[PDB]
Amino acid sequence: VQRLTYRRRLSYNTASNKTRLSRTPGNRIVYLYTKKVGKAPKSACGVCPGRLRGVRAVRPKVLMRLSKTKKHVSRAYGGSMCAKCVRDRIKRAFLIEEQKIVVKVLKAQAQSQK
Amino acid sequence: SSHKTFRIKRFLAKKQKQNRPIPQWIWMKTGNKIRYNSKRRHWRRTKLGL
RNA sequence: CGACUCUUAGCGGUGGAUCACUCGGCUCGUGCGUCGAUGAAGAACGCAGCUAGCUGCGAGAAUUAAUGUGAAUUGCAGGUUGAUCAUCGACACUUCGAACGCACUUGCGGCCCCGGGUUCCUCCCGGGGCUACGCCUGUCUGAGCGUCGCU
RNA sequence: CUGCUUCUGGGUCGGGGUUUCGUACGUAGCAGAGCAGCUGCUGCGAUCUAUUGAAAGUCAGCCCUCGACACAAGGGUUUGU
RNA sequence: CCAAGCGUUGGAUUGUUCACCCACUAAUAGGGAACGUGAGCUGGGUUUAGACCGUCGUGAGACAGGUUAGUUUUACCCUACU
RNA sequence: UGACUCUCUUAAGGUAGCCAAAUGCCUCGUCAUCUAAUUAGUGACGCGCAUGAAUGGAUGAACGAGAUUCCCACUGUCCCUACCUACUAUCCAGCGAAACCACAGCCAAGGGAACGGGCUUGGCGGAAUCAGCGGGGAAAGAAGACCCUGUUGAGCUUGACUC
RNA sequence: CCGCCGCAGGUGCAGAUCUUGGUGGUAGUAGCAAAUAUUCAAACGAGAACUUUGAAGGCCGAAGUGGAGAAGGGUUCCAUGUGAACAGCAGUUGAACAUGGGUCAGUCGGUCCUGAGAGAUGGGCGAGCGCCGUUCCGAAGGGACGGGCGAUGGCCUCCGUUGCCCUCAGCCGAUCGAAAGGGAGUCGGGUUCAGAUCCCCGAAUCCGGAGUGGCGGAGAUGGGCGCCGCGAGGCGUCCAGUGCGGUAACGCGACCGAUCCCGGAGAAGCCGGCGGGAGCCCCGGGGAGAGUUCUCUUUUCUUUGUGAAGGGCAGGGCGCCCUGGAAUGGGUUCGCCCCGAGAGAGGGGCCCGUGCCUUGGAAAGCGUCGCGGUUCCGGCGGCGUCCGGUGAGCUCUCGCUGGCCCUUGAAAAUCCGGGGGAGAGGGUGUAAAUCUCGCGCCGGGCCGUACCCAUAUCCGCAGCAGGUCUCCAAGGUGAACAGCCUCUGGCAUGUUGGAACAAUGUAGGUAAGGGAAGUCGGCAAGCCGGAUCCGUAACUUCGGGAUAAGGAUUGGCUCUAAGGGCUGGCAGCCGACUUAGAACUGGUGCGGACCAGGGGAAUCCGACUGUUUAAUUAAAACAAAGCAUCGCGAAGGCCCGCGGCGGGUGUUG
RNA sequence: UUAGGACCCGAAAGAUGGUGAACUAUGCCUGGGCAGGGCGAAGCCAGAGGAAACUCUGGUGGAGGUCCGUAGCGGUCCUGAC
RNA sequence: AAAUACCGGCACGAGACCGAUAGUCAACAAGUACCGUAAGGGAAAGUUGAAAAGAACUUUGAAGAGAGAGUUCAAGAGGGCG
Repeated sequence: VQRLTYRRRLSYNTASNKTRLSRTPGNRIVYLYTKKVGKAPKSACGVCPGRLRGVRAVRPKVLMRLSKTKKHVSRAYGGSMCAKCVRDRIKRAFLIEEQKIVVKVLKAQAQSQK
Repeated sequence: SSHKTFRIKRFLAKKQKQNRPIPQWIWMKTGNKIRYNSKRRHWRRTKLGL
C-alpha cells in the first residue's frame, strides 16, 4: 500500500490540482497531474446540443500547436457549424432568394394596367 | 512561510547576522563597557515583529 | 542537661541604603538664524583582517582627495616623498522616500545611443542617456456652421 | 506486635492437609448430524464417552512440615547512680 | 410536685418555616445555640442580566402579582477538635 | 336566580370563544378525579382584583437537549451501607510556589462601640510536632453591586426645559 | 568636612489598599496525578529510572501519535563539540549553547488575467488637508494599410530603414485585485550530514526568434496539336495549375490571403442512479528469501515492475451519417426514454483512450545468490522480475442520464475555427508567391524553494489537555470512514521517580430483600438497545403517529433447496456470493466483547427546520412561511451624505 | 482670605483628533468539504375487479429545510471535573 | 527696514539648581530592550585599582568550586569588584 503526497505546494483538491495514480519504472505508485478535459467546439447556429465532429476536444491554448487539418473539417463553415444546419442554411439562403425574384416579377404587373 | 517576498527575505537575513554574540577581543579594549550582547533575540522568546 | 526559641554583641552571608565622586541633566543669557526635483527630513539595506550593538559611512563604503598637524593607530595580528588626528572647499554619495517611465510583485514597458552576437542587419545579452504631474514664457503642429477676409 | 544457633533457629523450595473451580493435554472408540473422495478402507467434522471427583490455583495475612537447599556465630549509633 | 437520664417516628401535597392529612406509636412536647450550621452541602424560594402574561404607564419602564431559564469560589496558616 | 323592567351613563359597553390557565387578589376557591393521605397534575364550575378576538381569540396532527403530572418497567435515590479497582492524598529522592499576615493565637462570665485572642475576675497553662479537620479567627477575595446621600454621572423615554 | 554670624529652601515621615527597590513568616509547605506501560543486558562516560543500541511487552490502529503542504514561524534545518544557565527530577540529552555548513528551475509557484472590489485623470465639491465619482459634463487613438520628392546600410540595385503629409481605425476606459479561480509547457532513475519535477545521467517538451531567410517536402510539373525518326522520344508553340479522395458523416503530412464580420473554447450549480477505466483489496497457482516444525501444515510472511511524449490497439461514447421504410407497433433502461421530424436491422464515420502493447526499455530499478575494491566504485557477475481468476468491494477519475430551484450556479486574459475576397504570386520555368508538413538552429532573465505544520518549531506571557485550512488512507469483525484488534510507519504514556495501599477525594464498578419510601424534582445511575420474523392503538393537516406498544428466534457444526455466466428446453466448462429449510449439539449459552432508542396516558407554550445572550439564561424568546394594511408611476417613495448635474434600493418599475 | 494644578492622592464623565472587522456580526467574491442505514413522494410496467370518470394489488423509482447516526458544526444536563 | 518675538535648529557662556528612586523618558549599545494587529506605550541599568599588577606555579574535584602561593598600601578592593 502506497499512501502518497502531492509534488506541488497546492495542498487543496482544487480544479487545477486534480491527479491520477501512476506506477513508475522504480516500482512505486505516484501522482501525475492530469490536464483538464478540453471539450470539442460547438456550432455557430447554436441550436444543436451535440458538439462538432472531426475537431479535437482539447484545451483552447493547445490549438496553437495543432495543424490546420486537426482544427477544421473540409467544408464551407467546416469546424465552426454543424453539417445538418449548414444544409438548412444553404436551402434557406436559396429558397428565400428565389422568393425575392417572385416579388421582382409580381412588381412587374400591378403598375402596367393604370 | 516557505512562500516569501524578496523584501521580507532580506529583512530576516539582517536579523540573523545581528543574532551573533560579541567577539572575545572587544572587552579587552580600553573603553570597556560591553560584557555580552544584550540585543540577542530567540525564536521562542521574541517573535521578531511581523 | 541539650534540642527548639527569644534577646544582645562579634564575625560571616543576603541586599544595595548611606556617603564621596559625575564626559548627564535642567534653568537662564548670548551670537547665529542655514533644508528640498542640483533629490530633503525619514526609512531600508549594506560596508572593518578578526565587529553583534553603538557611532562613522555608501560598491571609492569606520571612508578618497585637499589643506593644516608632524609620529602613531592599539584589543590583537600584519606592513618623513608624512604616520595619525582635526579641518573639509575637490570628488563620490546603493535602495525606498515630495519620489519622477507604469506598478509595488522589485514586477513590466518604450525611444535614441553604444558594446558583445558582429563587421549594420535584425532577434538576443549587457551598459548608457531620456521617459512623473501642475504650471510659466517662447516654439511647433493643429482645431472651430468664433470673427471676418480675398477669389 | 514479633522473630534472629536446645545441633538448634526461622526462611526458601518441595511434600501432605485444606478449600476453590468442575473433568486438562494426549490417546482410544463401528459413539457422532453428515458429506467428500476410492473400491468395505479412508478424509473433514461441532460434539459425546473412557482415561478423569480429572487438570489448574492454594498464603502472599490458611494448616502440618522434620524432605531438600543454603543461611544465622555479625554491623551501626548511643547510654552511668 | 421532684424531674431533661432517655425517647419524641414513616409519609402525601407545598421551596416553604407554617400548616394539613394518612399511618404507626410509650409519646408522636415546646424551644435555644449570629431567627445553630453555604471555605458542610443543596439551590426549590427569593433577589442581576433573557423571556411570557395580567393590571398600570403616552412612553422608557414598574408590581411582598403569577411564570420559565439562570457560574454557590479558596484552607497549605493559627487555634479548636480528631 | 335572573330573561324582562326604571334611570344615570360614555366613543360603545366584552359579542364569539376561553379560564383559579405562563392570565384569579381573596386562595390551599368549590365539585369531581388520580392517593392510604395530594397547597401538585387533571376535568369541570364562572360577577373573570385585572380573560377575550392579527395589542390576535379558540383549537391542533407532526415536532422539541422547552415547563408540569401520573403509570409500567428499571435501578444503592433511599431503608443502609459495605467491598473492589485506577489515579491521588500519604512516606521518601530531586524540585519547589502563592494567597494571607498590627501583634498574635485556650476558655467562661463581666463590662465595653450593646457578640473579646488580649482588659477585669475566675478557669488554668508543659517543648518540637505529623496526617486530618472544617467550630472559630464576626478567615480570604473585591474602597456593597442592595439602600440612602452628592446640588456626581451615564444608557433610555416623553405631555420636562432650551435648542 | 565642619563651628559661629547672616541668607535661602524641592528642609525632618510609621501610616496615605502611598511610590520604587529588597527581604520575611507561610514552607522545604501546596505541588511536579488528564489521554494503558514499561522491563532486561550492553556501550560511551567522572556520573544512568530517563541517553544510544539489541532483545522483550505495549500504545496510535489508515477521520492515526503515519507521510506531506497552505497560513504563521525565521534558521528552529543538518553536523561537530561542551553540558554554566534554560528545557518546573535528571541528562553523556534537546527545538538550549557555541563553532560551522545548508534552500540550485523555460516546465513547480510568483509574475499574467480579471472577480467582489480598490483607485487616479477630466469633472464636481471643498475654508482646507483633500474629498466625491470611475465613464459620468472630456479634443480620452500616437496604431496600421496606402502614395512621391529626400535620405542612410547594401554594386542607393531595391528593399529593409526614415521623415513630411495625404487615404485607415468603436468597445466606454489609467491602474491595482487570487501562492485554493483563468493560465502553453517535465517526467523517470541516481545522488546529500541537511537540497531536489531544481543537482547529475538519460529521455522529452512549451513558447519566442532570426538581416540578404539553413535542409527536404507540399504549392508543381497536367493539356492539345506542328516536324524528326524503328517507337519511347526529342523539340518548337496556344493553354491550365493558390492540393487531393469519400454518396455522405468526414478524411489526407502541409494545402495562399488583410481591415471587417461571426462563432467556439476559456466558461460553469448541488444532488441521484448507472456504466467503463485504473489504483487498491481479494483469489488459485508458479519463483525467490525468511518464519514454524515438540506433533500437524504441497504451509505462513515479504517481494514479484515499467515514466513523459509519439504510434497501434482494445475499450467507452455519439443528439453524426448512408441505402431503408416500421401497427400485430417496435427498440431499450436499474430508471429512463427513442421513433415518418425516419424505429429496429445492416455498412460506416467521428471524439475520447488516464487501459493494453511497442519506441523509451533493461543499459535503470527491485528481489536475490555470489565475487572482488584492505578504503580509490552509480564495483562486476549468475538467476528471477511469472500465469490466471476477479467484484452492487473501496477510493479517485472519465462518461451516460435524470431529479430540485420565486436558487439558474463568474468574468477577463488568452487561444482557435469560420465567413468575406481587398490583394499577392510566377508565365512554363534553375518556376514563383506561399505553408498550421517533417527535420535543423538559437534562446528562456527575475523572485520564492531548508525545515515544523502541531499534545514540543504557529497563536493563547510557557514544550499551555485550548485553538488553527487541506491531500493520501491496509487486513479482520461489521450496515459502516462506528468501536475494538493487527500490518507498514511512528512512539516512550505525555513537566519527575521509588516504596507504601489510611482517611477524604476524582473516575470506574458490584450489591441480599424492598423498590422512588430519597428528593424541590427519578437529579445521577439503570433499564431498553442490533437484525430477522410477527404485531402495531388513540388521534390526524391522511403525510403520519411508528423502531407505537407488545411478542418470538439468534450459538456452533453439518447438510439440503433456491438464486448465474460461458463455448457450438441441450450438453461441456469457470463460478462468486447470499436467502431459506431441516438435522445434530453445549450446564438455556448465543446482537455473548464492541456497536448500540427506556416505554405509555395527559397538560401548557411554540406549528415545524432554523437561530439566539463567545465566558452563568438555547428558552415559551428571535426568525419563519402564511396573512394583512401602509407609502410610492421616477423632478418618485424609502434612505445616505459636510458637500455637489452627488450616493444606496437600481444591471430596479 | 483668595484666583491659579494650589497641601498631596482619587472619580462616573465630557471634548478633540486618530487606530483597528487577524476575534466576532453581516453582505459579497472565490475555493474546499459532509460514513453507513430507516421511512419510500411524483412518474413508470404488469396484474386483479367492474359499466366509464374509475376502484383495489405487486414491483419499480428515489423525492424530502425527511428520520437513526459518523466526520464536521454546536454546547443540553450532571448545576460532574477544575 | 529699525526697535520686537523665539520651550525648534547651529555654536557657545553661566548657575545660591539636580546629584543616579534626584535631574530630561534617556549620565550607560535610549526613544534602546520589550509590549500591542495598529495608533501608540516604553523601561531597568554609573563606580575594581595609582597602574591589570585581572590571582603564575603546586595540589583536591568530572568540573563548578576550594586550600597554598603571588600582585597591591589594601583582594578586610577578585571581572556588575569604592
